[PDB]
Amino acid sequence: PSLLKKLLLAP
Amino acid sequence: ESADLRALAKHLYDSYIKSFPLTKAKARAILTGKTTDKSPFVIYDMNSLMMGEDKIKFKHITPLQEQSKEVAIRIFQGCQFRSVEAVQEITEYAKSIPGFVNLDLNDQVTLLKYGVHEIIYTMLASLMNKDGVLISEGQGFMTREFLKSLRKPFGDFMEPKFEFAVKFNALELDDSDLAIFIAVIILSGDRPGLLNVKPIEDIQDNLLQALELQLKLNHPESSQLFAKLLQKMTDLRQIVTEHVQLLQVIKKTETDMSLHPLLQEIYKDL
Ligand SMILES: O=C(NCc1ccccc1)c1ccc2c(c1)cc(C(=O)O)n2Cc1ccc(Cl)c(F)c1
Repeated sequence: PSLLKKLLLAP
Repeated sequence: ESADLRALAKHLYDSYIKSFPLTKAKARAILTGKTTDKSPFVIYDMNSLMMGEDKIKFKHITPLQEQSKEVAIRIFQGCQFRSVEAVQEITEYAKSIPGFVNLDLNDQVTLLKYGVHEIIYTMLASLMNKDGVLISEGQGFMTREFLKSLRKPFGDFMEPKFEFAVKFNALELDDSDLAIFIAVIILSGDRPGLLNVKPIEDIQDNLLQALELQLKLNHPESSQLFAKLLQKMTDLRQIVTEHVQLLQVIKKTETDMSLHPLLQEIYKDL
């Protein structure tokens, strides 16, 4: 689980 | 074709204002003492740092001061915390750039991973004098000499950042210029591990045209400004390289230093 990916899929 | 490129520049500058709370315009106003606001608290020495230590926004289980015996560590932690927030603001701006959302996410992650450090150092220059740096959203100012006083390896930690900022600020770029420049850096097609290079360079080619149009219009008397700015891009690569080496020396050298997971993701396999 990439944290950057999580930020990217954020609203 | 001139009209569409101008709209792109406007789009980026609006997104930039939305994404980044402290702009160069605001930072320069503060640095030039042209502001309604009272002058920032100056940290130039250990006593000033202690009084202003509370001002620093370090959010954690313990207060910043109790976090380490060693002051260079506490400053280091503050920089890391700001960097984590900076990556969030950059990612948000990256999503604004047209076509960035369409690309492969893994490509989107790769571009952010290499892009972020270079963008941070670009915008850090906005906060920088030859004599120090605005910290804590303008509420404080830490002097270059004081940062240079810290024991090794920390003493040399911020100095290449200051050396770059003097040269880069001499270009006198404004916020609208920076918005496009930053967009260009994010959309570098030569990042290691990029899956689809062609769409990236395609956008970057578009951004590069908008940039040189922007620079001709905004800075007509500045000959070969576009040229100078691209050369900076390469300089930034080299700052980040330096910085990573220093982190590794800290890594093995200091047991106490702890890295945030988000940074840790960007630093691994770089
Ligand atoms: O190299 C930097 N990041 C990379 C990094 C990664 C892992 C651990 C430390 C470093 C860096 C250095 C200085 C920075 C920022 C970023 C962002 C700001 C900022 O927006 O103010 N500053 C200025 C500053 C100066 C002194 C204090 Cl105490 C502070 F909190 C902040």
